[PDB]
Formats: sequence, structure tokens, C-alpha cells
Amino acid sequence: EKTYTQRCRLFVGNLPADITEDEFKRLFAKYGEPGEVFINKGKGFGFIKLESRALAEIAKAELDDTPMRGRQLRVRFATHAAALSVRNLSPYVSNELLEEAFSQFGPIERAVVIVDDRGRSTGKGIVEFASKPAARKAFERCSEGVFLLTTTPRPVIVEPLEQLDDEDGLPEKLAQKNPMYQKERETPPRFAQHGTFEYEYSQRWKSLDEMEKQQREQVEKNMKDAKDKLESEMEDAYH
Amino acid sequence: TIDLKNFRKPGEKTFTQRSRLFVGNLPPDITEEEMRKLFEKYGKAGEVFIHKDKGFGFIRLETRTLAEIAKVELDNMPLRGKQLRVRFACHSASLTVRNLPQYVSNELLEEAFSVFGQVERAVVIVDDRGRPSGKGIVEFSGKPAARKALDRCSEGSFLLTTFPRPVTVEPMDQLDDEEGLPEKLVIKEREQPPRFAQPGSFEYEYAMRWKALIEMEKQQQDQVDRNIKEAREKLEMEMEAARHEHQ
Ligand SMILES: [Cl-]
Ligand SMILES: [Cl-]
Ligand SMILES: [Cl-]
Ligand SMILES: [Cl-]
Ligand SMILES: [Cl-]
Repeated sequence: EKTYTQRCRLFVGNLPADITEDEFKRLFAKYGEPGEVFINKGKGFGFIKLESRALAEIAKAELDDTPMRGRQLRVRFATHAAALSVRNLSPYVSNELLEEAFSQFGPIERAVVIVDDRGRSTGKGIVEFASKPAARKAFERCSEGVFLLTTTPRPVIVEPLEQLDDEDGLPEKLAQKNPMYQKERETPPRFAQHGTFEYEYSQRWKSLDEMEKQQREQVEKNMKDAKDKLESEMEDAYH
Repeated sequence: TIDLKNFRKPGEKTFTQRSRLFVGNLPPDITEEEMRKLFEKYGKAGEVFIHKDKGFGFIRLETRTLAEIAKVELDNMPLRGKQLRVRFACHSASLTVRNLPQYVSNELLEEAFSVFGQVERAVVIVDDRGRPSGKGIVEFSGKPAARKALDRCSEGSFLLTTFPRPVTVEPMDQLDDEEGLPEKLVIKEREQPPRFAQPGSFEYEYAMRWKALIEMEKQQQDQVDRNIKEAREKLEMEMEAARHEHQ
């Protein structure tokens, strides 16, 4: 579990211009003792670590989209700076096996194996360390060397985790910053009908996307056939 | 813990599938009123489904906030000797939207796909620096509305803005990075613990062949990135040329 981890840090954006270090703590007062507190008084955002992930998820759920001296607050979890993308996993790697494996590089905040809608592993996973240099060590040694998890010499591919945001997307209020957003909205959503000036090129875009799909599915099919032949010649493990 | 109100967000639709909680490993001696009493703290509850013989069920709270608070307080909590398994239920009518135009927003994506049914939530995926990734999520109220949007956009070109590039609509491939894979069954692979292969051994030699095709796909996936890139700029040049053409 551990207290005041990086998974407990919350991002509080759109703060008032005259926000102070102690007033920012008065917001999260009823969530225990505040941990590391930093605020960017210029841009108007700040970070704060809570005692546990549970307290952080409760404070995020209660304080997000709430007013403060006029401005609406944007509360979310800060982007984990020590997160690594783990892929090329065998379908027999668990969360504990993934955590026990990468624990030798440093303290593990969390380690999960991404699964599909049924529960089967997708061959990819996520590992989050307590410090960024700990994740850098795991990223370097796994890429410079060969790190195995099972008996099969299937190496693990470690990359920096591209953390996307599918919770709070891109609100329209933030989209009004660019003037061309309103210029694009001059035409409402529609279906391109034949005979239109834009119909000829809409079908060419859809044809280009179909060409991209056919080429990428051909590449991903050749790797699967190559990955299956490696496990076939492995049966001939004798030198 | 304890805190009160109904915690509605400005203009939030209530009793959506986002506030739908799956409660597993329930004791076999539980009723509908008993599970409502367990969630009585978290406000008004809508639908309540129960499978008494199997030990699971569904309950839909008012808002997403009340469901997240009920999850963190009731997950892995003992009840009649058994630990509760509280988890957000998977959205049955969720759609993935790719190839979004440059200027998009959550409200634009919601207003656009609202022509196929009642949209519960629409989100434009953004990266670390707030830039859109080109992918989006559209969640409908029911399955027929999601299939209607899927069919109309598969055979027709659905345009969101002025730019004449249609978006690609696919069924949402629900990936779980929360519960993960805690444990599984016996398909021997774990005779040897995780380790670094010694350079020169058969494990090191054979694993380097695995890294070879991994980076081989990276070059092929980047080669098709260039093939689509040059055909894209050719099409965009042909559009700006036709933009100047007006009789
Ligand atoms: Cl910044
Ligand atoms: Cl952040
Ligand atoms: Cl690597
Ligand atoms: Cl309901
Ligand atoms: Cl930031």
C-alpha cells in the first residue's frame, strides 16, 4: 500500500490568481494530513499528495467541477512520472508476477496486466515505480539486456508509458481558445451526400483509411506468423 | 468515511451506465432491500439486479461521484464472511471513434452522434500536453443506438466539421488496467523465476531473435506511416487546389 505515493498526488487546475500555499490546503482539509504541496501561482494549478489512493479518489470525485471564488476547479490525478509500458508478455504473466519481476529495480507503486473484456491478457502491462530513476533503471536494463519472466526466452519490451486521458477529455470551453474551432463548427455534423463538392474527397479519405487498415493488418499478421515460428523452432532447443 | 449531498456535476446526466456498479461474491442469503440498505449511504439507487443463486448483481447509483465513493468504501469489504468485489460494470453500448478532425471537443462529439440515439457521454482522448490523439469514445444509452451509429458510419461518411474527412467508428474494445490479471489456471513456464539472460546462452540468443522481429514490425509499422503520409499530402494538395477552383 504505502502512504503518500505518486499515485496519491492530485492535479488541481484553474485556481484563483491569488491562491496561497496554505489556502490550497484548506480545500483538502477533511481528507487527512496533506502531503507534498506545490502550486504554480502563475498558471494557476497545483499538486497535492494525500495519505492514500482511496482518499485521493474521494477528494477527486468530490472536488472536481466545483467552484472556488468564481473559477471552476479541474481536479484529476497527476500524470505518473515514473510509469513504464510493459509489452510482449506471455499470456501467463500475472500482476504479482509482473510486480515481483520488476521489484528488483526499485519500489513498485503498482503493476497490472492489461486484460480484454473477458479477462484474457492482451500481452501488455503497466508498471509504476516510486521514483523516476527507478523506472529509468528498469527501462535501460530491459532494453540493453534481456529480461525474461517465464521459462520461455520471451523478452519483455519496456517503453515509457504514453498516458492518455479518456476521463476528462477536451471540453468545449478549452476548445474555444483556438479561433478556427468556431470556423470548423460553421458546418454542422452531417453525412456527405453524392454530388457534393466534399463528397468526392470524403470517399478518398475513407479509401485512404481502408488502405492504411489493410497494410497495418498485413504487418501485424506477418509478425504473428513469425512469433509462432519462433515458438516452433524452440521445441528444437538442442544446440 | 462520511460526506453528504448528491454530488451532481454541472449538467450531468444521472443514472447512466457510468454509475452502474457490479457487486460480486455476494453471500447467497441477500435480498434486494439488503443491497439497497448497503448502498443507502450513497444516495438514491435506481435499478437493482440480483442473482441470488450465483452471488452477484447490479446496482446503479445517481452520479459517477457517488459510484466512485461507493466503490472505494465497499470493495474488498467483509460481508457475512465473504469479501465484496465492487467494480464498475462494463459499458454495453460504447463506441470507439478514430480519425477525428483537428478541432474537436467532448460537446461536439456528443452533439454529432446524438443523431443516432441518446448519448450518455462523449470524450475526446487527450495526451499529456492536452493535445487530442485523434481517438474518441462515444457511449450511448442502449445497444440499438450504438449499432445504428456503427452501421450508418460504416457504409456512409460521417463528417463532424467542415473538413471533409469522415471519422472511423468501431466497437469499443474494453481494456482493463485496474483489476488486471491477479491469477489464472494451469495451461511449467514458472519453473525458473524472472531473470536476466546471460549473454551467450541459448535463452539470450533465442530472445534476441524475438527482439529482432519486434523491431522489424516497428520498421514496417513506420514504413506504412510514410506510405500513408505521402498519399495524405497528395490528397490534401488536391483539396486545396479544388478549393481555389470556383466557376
Ligand atoms: Cl507547466
Ligand atoms: Cl499532471
Ligand atoms: Cl527492448
Ligand atoms: Cl436505473
Ligand atoms: Cl501539466
